[PDB]
Amino acid sequence: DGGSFWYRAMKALYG
Amino acid sequence: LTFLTKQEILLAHRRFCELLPQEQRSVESSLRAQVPFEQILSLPELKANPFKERICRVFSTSPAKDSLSFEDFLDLLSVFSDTATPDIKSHYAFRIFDFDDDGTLNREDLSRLVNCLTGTRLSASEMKQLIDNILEESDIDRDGTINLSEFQHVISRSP
Ligand SMILES: [Ca+2]
Ligand SMILES: [Ca+2]
Repeated sequence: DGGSFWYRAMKALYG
Repeated sequence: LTFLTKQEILLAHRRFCELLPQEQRSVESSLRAQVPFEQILSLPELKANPFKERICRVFSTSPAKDSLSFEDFLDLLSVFSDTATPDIKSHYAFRIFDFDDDGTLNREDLSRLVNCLTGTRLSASEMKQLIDNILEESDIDRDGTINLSEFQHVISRSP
């Protein structure tokens, strides 16, 4: 689920 | 293109100077100093980040790219701050996720990205299906790789 993956990846990086 | 508040700069200098040997803590000396990655990685604001090794390398402007100066430390903070524009944040996320630094995200970059995130590790079949799903939604030109514009576009569509 591409979009859901990128949200979690960006949150892991910037959150 | 990047912004810093006075408070961020002043607080960052205090945190950076704590990583230096006592003799290099004056303003003049601290601005010439290079802190090895080992000391940077120990910072509470970075220690829990799954991409901390890549973050250090992307922001280092040191001769052997193995340390951060105060200037590199501020560059890092300006990108990770709440003031950073979505375009700045996705531009640097692309550089961090480009594990081989060649300008495109390929299948090996995506597998390394997944392994950073999970640390329970995915089976070979689960990894294959996840990479296929990421590429289906991100690789518009169907060349098998994600370039910067494809990446910025898919990030701008975030749930
Ligand atoms: Ca690459
Ligand atoms: Ca492509």
